[PDB]
Amino acid sequence: PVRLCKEIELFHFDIGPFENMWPGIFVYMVHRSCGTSCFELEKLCRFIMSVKKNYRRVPYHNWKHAVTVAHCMYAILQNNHTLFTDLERKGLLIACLCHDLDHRGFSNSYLQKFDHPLAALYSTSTMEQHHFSQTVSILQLEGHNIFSTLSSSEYEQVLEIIRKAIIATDLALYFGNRKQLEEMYQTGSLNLNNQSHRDRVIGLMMTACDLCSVTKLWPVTKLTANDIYAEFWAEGDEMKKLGIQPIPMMDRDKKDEVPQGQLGFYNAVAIPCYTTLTQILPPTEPLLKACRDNLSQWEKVIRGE
Ligand SMILES: COc1cc(C)c2nc3[nH]nc(C)c3c(N3CCNCC3)c2c1
Ligand SMILES: [Mg+2]
Ligand SMILES: [Zn+2]
Repeated sequence: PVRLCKEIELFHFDIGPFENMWPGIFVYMVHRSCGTSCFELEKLCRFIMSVKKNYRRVPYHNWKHAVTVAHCMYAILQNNHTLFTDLERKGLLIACLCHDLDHRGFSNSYLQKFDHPLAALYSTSTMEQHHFSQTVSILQLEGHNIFSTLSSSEYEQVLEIIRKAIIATDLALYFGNRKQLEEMYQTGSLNLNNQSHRDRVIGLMMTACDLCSVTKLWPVTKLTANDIYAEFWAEGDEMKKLGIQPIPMMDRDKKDEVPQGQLGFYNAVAIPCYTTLTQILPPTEPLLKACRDNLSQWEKVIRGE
């Protein structure tokens, strides 16, 4: 539709009301960002449908989250087009769509605490290493290799861009990454032609995209909070059955602590993320402004309004 082609370019865009159109919205974004002759359309369409099939029916880490994260990346890339190569633009849009593949609704700490087989196989960034392994398995299916036309060198480079992008969605790594970028920016040392600086900037873009549900209009942001919390409470219920007391955010008997938990998450994680992203990429400012608006809505809930 002509109506949506205009709205897809904006940062605040909510995909929510167009479920049947999500596969077509992704194809359109790859076409406008990387060109209409980037991939073979038959191969791309099979890949998108196999990716959709490998997202589980969980309240938050599902097919909708994947398309939401991919659309945020598209809007960042469209507002900063010439800072990235054709291989990076295609690698990053794919990485976002595949970033939480086969998520079972449990965090890394639960899998490490209860010594699940995935934790023995992957000791750090447990789920993110699993998300990358699932992406490679889907690429290796008959008629799913979207990167068939690349040279063997370019195939290895794009898989390495994707691997680093998926691993960077581990929030535990974000804190140290953001502190380095903030230092590099203030001292005037940041340089995008330095490959180590480039990977860190890409990592922060991935965090900004993964947390973008805090940058939508208030009625949408508050309905997404219900879905994150239904996942956290289900994990906390399992910890209770196994004789371990869960942290407050994962405890369904401590809902009163949520508005204050959100205020702390916005001040310590979300606001610094979008602040540093705007300093490095000024056109991303609308994400920071939307985040400040939802912070001020959480301030209003705490004060009783
Ligand atoms: C782990 O501790 C927390 C604690 C709080 C209070 C959170 N509040 C949030 N609001 N919106 C989002 C999104 C979100 C969080 N997530 C960050 C990315 N990983 C999924 C969960 C949060 C994560
Ligand atoms: Mg993830
Ligand atoms: Zn995610």
